[PDB]
Amino acid sequence: SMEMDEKDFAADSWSLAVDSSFLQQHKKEVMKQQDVIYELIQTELHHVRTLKIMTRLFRTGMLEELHLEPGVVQGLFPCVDELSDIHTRFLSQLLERRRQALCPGSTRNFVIHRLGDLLISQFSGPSAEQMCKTYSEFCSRHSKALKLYKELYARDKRFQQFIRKVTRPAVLKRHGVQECILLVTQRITKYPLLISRILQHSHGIEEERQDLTTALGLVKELLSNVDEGIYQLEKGARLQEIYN
Amino acid sequence: AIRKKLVIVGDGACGKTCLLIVFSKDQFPEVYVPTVFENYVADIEVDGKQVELALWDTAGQEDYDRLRPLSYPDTDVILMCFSIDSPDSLENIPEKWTPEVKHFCPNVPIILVGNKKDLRNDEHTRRELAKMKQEPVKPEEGRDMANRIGAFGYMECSAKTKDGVREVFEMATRAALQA
Ligand SMILES: *CC(=O)NCc1ccccc1C
Repeated sequence: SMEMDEKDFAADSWSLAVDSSFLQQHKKEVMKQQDVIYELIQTELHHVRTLKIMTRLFRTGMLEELHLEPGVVQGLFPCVDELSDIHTRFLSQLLERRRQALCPGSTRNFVIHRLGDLLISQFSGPSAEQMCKTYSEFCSRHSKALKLYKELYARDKRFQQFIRKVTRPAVLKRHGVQECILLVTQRITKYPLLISRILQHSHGIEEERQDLTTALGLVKELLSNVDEGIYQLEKGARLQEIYN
Repeated sequence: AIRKKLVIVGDGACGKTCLLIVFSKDQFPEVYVPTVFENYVADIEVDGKQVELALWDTAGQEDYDRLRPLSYPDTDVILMCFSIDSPDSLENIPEKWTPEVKHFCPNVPIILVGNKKDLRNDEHTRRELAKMKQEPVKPEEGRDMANRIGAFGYMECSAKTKDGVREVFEMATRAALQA
């Protein structure tokens, strides 16, 4: 993550991030809406940062320090470049929506009134198709990635030393290889929960209530499609096990 | 400092997200209760043993039968949750959750947890339940369910008041350490 965005999302809520005198000017229903919108962005910042730990800290560090057989790193980190491109684009759109909404002379006071359109764009057409195919691939290679990590940590002394070294910092306590992989699998199932609670406080403007309702339906169509496309890959599976 | 993994399972509004948030946050959420729980690695010292307890939620996965079991690999203790204000969520403990957890987590201790125990003395809760011929889950109905499903134990807590929350997590650490 970058310092600017981390400070912007360091507070425990939107009501705590904006200046106290700016919060006082808004209705409770708006404060409650902005709180869930702020949580959606704050957790999307964290999601993108989890994918940067996988690509830049784990994946790249392994390639440059270790001498692993080609294809082992890809098996440890399936689709991480594609996931990083999908989510980094989404995060850029959300942070710009917040930036546009800032009061002049302020870097922290804002109200996002339109979100539904952005969620409909992200979860419809080509972008949604790419996301459906990427998460079906990732979750089908999830178990294999974990079996592969465990195999390497228990057999290679050098790989063990690399892990202990890069995971030692306190800021990496929740972010080891296995944790990063479950964090990524669990992200997609967080979107309907956040969007539903944003929708619960977005009835003031009918176009918005309708856009958030369409977005909720699109995220569930996608989740149902990823769940249907999943088929766990086994590390060293035999053809006979696959066709029976 | 040994590493153990804990996963909480249960129906939609059984209070599992609220429970993980209130335990992990040393700071009660007076201003805003987050909608989602990411993950957390807790520092627990139970009976003189220091353990790093990874906490995970299954909220949002309840309708996706192929995505959900990706949360189970290497779990050392399962917290099976139900809401004391929802006898319907208890009925699903033996028919749906217990068989799934025994299948993907053979020999992993399960602690049956009754959340929102404070709602047993809430006027609005009792008035609403009585409309559909129901009443708050009784302590013995929880104990009997834990007994029937072969649970390691039965515990009750209240995420709202924090009562019994720390005891659940220290007990789950003891369960995770057993071999
Ligand atoms: C989710 C739950 O069990 N209780 C909700 C609650 C209400 C007020 C303050 C804190 C919490 C966790």
